[PDB]
Amino acid sequence: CPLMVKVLDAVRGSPAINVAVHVFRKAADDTWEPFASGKTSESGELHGLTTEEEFVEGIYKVEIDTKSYWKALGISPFHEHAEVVFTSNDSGPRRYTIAALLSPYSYSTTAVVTN
Amino acid sequence: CPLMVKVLDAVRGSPAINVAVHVFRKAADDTWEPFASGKTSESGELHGLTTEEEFVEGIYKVEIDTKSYWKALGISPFHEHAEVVFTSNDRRYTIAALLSPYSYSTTAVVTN
Amino acid sequence: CPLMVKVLDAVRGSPAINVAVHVFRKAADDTWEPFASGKTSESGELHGLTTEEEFVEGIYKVEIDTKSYWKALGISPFHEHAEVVFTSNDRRYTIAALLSPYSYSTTAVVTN
Amino acid sequence: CPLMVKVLDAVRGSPAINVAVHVFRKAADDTWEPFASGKTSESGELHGLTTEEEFVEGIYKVEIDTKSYWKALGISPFHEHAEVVFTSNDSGPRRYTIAALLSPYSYSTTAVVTN
Ligand SMILES: Cc1ccc(C(=O)c2cc(O)c(O)c([N+](=O)[O-])c2)cc1
Ligand SMILES: Cc1ccc(C(=O)c2cc(O)c(O)c([N+](=O)[O-])c2)cc1
Repeated sequence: CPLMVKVLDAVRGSPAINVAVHVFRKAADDTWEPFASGKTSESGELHGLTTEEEFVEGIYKVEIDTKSYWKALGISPFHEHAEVVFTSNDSGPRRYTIAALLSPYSYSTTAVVTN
Repeated sequence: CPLMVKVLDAVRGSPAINVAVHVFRKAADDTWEPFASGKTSESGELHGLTTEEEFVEGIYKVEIDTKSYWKALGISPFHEHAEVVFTSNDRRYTIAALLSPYSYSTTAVVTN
Repeated sequence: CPLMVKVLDAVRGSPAINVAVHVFRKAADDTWEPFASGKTSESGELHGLTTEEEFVEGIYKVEIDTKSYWKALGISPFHEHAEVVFTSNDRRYTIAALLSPYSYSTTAVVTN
Repeated sequence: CPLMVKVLDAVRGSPAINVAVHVFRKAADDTWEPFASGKTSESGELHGLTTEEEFVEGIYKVEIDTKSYWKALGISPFHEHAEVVFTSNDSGPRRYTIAALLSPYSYSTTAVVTN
């Protein structure tokens, strides 16, 4: 799989488990169409979202349902979600890890792109 | 102004100057309607986007054009932009973003 | 003042108020000598730690007492403190720290 | 191993490879004594620093030589290093991952503590 999503919890110091993740691809009509989704595992990781065959160059959106996660922990959050929007680029083989570190009023995201 | 946006550059250790910022508000038909826009100043700050009267309850999206920023510095970054989406239930909101080519962070400082 | 420290709370979305900050400078014998200290204000900012004349070239450590901050809020955090160690080769330095119980970030904004 | 260190590069979007990492334990004389060290792998990870037998409750410092890393990339950095100082706590089994995300003028660190 060319795309992994990993979510961590900065309040509890733990993987963020059972977080819903939705991936969209930008369509020619310039709207976001759903592509793949899942929930993070006990390790905070979400594997198997797509395939090398399916994950062609394009503009993608990864939406992480952070609000439902904090609501389940009883902590008032600021953001409705975390979005990561990026253009994929075939240039040799590549794997993308989208990692997000969550706090109730802050999040960070980084992309680790490896061969 | 109840909303201010501050953008910093974690590569240069400087304010991120002249960054385009667009604010949208979700309408009754669930579409994103344009609300306000501007550019960050020499201090990295964008003041005066809206007023207390205009900034009613609702769901807002702040879109920071980080890609154009990095490309102007010769860097091809990962993200198309940095988004912040939030509900206002009411206060002053500062939306701060810290930028690197393959990472960004955003935090909200909400004071009264 | 050439050095200002700003501390924010990523759980509450607020400035981190009354946080203790200690600054050290490395001496010729490679020991850390105390240089200045203070507490963050209601804005999360600590101004006036030093002066242009006192803040000479050298290696500095800013130690932010994040543990006492979280414990006062009922949280047992991971880190004993947040450190920033840097060389001044000269300018205004803003050292900003964003705090969560098991994570912190720090950035330097260096302007002229 | 109860302690892992992982370092990522936010400029290149990659693991931070060959970064030196030094671990110290606070001694009774209240000075930092070296305990373990190594360099990050191609995955940005440093495994095998210590053992469950050796890693007793105490105050630890993890020092990451970020300055040498940025100097090797030709990018002027702000920090001399990144330090993570923490007290370990036996409370059921525990593994600590200390993760650091590096930029030339900024770094973040988080602890992922799992069973
Ligand atoms: C934005 C951000 C900053 C730090 C982390 C972070 O702590 C982390 C931890 C891991 O175990 C790990 O494998 C990765 N990774 O490979 O992306 C990141 C995660 C996200
Ligand atoms: C996500 C993140 C992390 C760190 C910063 C940050 O470093 C920062 C720096 C400032 O000078 C400053 O005035 C503020 N602020 O007002 O909140 C934040 C900004 C954003």
